Amino acid sequence: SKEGSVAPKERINIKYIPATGDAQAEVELPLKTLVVGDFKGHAEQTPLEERATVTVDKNNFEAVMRESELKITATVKNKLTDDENAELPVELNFKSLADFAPDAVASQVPELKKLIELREALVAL
Amino acid sequence: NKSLVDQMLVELDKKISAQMDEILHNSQFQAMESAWRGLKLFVDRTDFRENNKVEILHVTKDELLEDFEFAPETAQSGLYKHVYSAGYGQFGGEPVGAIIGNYAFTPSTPDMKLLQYMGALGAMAHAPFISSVGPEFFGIDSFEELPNIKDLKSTFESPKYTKWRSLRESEDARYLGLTAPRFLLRVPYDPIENPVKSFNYAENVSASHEHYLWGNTAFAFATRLTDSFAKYRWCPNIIGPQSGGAVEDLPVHVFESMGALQSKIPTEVLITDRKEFELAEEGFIALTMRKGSDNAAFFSANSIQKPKVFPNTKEGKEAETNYKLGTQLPYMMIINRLAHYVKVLQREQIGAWKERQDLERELNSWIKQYVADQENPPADVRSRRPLRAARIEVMDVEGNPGWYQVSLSVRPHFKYMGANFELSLVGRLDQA
Amino acid sequence: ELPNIKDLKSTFESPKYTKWRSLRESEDARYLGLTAPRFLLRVPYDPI
Repeated sequence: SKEGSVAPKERINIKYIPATGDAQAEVELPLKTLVVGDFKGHAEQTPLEERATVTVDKNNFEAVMRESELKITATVKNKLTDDENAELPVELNFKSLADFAPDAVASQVPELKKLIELREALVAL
Repeated sequence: NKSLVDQMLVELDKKISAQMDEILHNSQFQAMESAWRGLKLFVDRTDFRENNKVEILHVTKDELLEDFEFAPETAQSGLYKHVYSAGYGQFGGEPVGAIIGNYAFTPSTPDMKLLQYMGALGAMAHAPFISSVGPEFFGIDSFEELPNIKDLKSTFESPKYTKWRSLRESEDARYLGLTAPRFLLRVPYDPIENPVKSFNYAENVSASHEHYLWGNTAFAFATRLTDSFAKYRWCPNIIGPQSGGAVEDLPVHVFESMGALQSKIPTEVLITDRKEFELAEEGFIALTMRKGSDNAAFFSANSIQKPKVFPNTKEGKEAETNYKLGTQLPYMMIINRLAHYVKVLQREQIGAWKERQDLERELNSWIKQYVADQENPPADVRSRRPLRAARIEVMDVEGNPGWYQVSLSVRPHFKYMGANFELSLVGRLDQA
Repeated sequence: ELPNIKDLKSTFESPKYTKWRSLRESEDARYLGLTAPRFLLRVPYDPI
């Protein structure tokens, strides 16, 4: 209760009352923006009215990506050989922005990962 | 011997990088990356301690249309529920300040229809919808041919743009804003400028500049809105190099030219003042690049809406003045926040003993809060108190006791947005 | 090779220094200070 409590009436009654006069207190409104876009590699089966919004800030941005679960199934030209009919299909997964670095790309693509392993073996000479 | 081993490593990495380019230059991959990278670029330039918030809602353009076409009316759309119903129209809730759509629009009828719906939604919620324009909108392959366009005004006379022309005449167009060229999000990978671990990767951008990780300018514009609010709790300071429409700290990329060196422009092109003005006339928000720097600026934020012409009389010119203020986002943002404050604060007053003149008295005392009617208030004061004058009239809804009809009209401080100068040499001039 | 540099001011007009030029215009640049040539710490080893 926001009314303020008082004791039962006596001959002498003392009450603290804040002198705000008739001033109407007010609430500051935040500036909220809504970013709408294709943040995944596929459309969702859930209806627009059902899928929920996600609050994002500096202290949880990466957490949000992790929870959103990103995945890319795609095919690129296979240039590790000399055949125009050679194609390479990859299945990339992302938890944070660091996962878009070439370092991560290689680690999630065996056809390159093994070549990196080779590189290290050659360096070890 | 080792020298040959090193050569093996060179050729190995050469081959690996050739493949690595294909993934990193994959359109699906870049769509994903640019979305999230651009999002952070926005997020980490805001200040959440200043009562700024942002929510993510995963939606494709296609399924936006699916929903808007599926529903019988916009008031029953899923997006309406997320924006209006669960916010502005909810006691104890909060209203969405603005909507940033990570999309590129063409002149296609589907794109036009989508904009129509977003205009309606924004109008109802009192929040602008900002997004971007695709290169093909101007009949060109990429934004790098904008210098070859001799006249945009004449270009838009084509039958091709019929629906777009009608869109610009709608009263809902005030809540639409579209931006022009994109901008770089990432400097190409480089042993010196942007190195990676282990693998000696040197990213090779080809003749196609679409190999660069371009980002959606709408987000840049969004940070402009945030900064203004963070400082003043109002959003009009978003249209100038010094006023707050300046985009600082863009990515750079020096590379070999014709034996010389040059940097890839952060925006696809270096927009000239005349070209920028042309785009402004056609209702586009062009982020222009400051030549030779890493800074860009929004010189104005006109909405989609086309200004109406009135008869050249005292009254007619006043009508033009009034209508043009409506067509520009720096002023509409003032109205939008006022709408939001009225909705909230008035609900608190429902059930109070108010007679007609009680509302006039109180509403007057309230609006004065944001008025700076001094002879010459400093720009800082003008920023936090955007209004110069305001007028309120309250009438009764006849045959319905307790209901009132309120009219609120305001005169904002004006932004400096252009001037003509006449220079003249003169003898016997009065001495200053 | 510092004696062979004919004009540093003009040197820094290159696109190469774009970011550095912007850095120097920031209000935070007051708290940065960088020094130029190095100096000897040790005289080469010598029987005398």
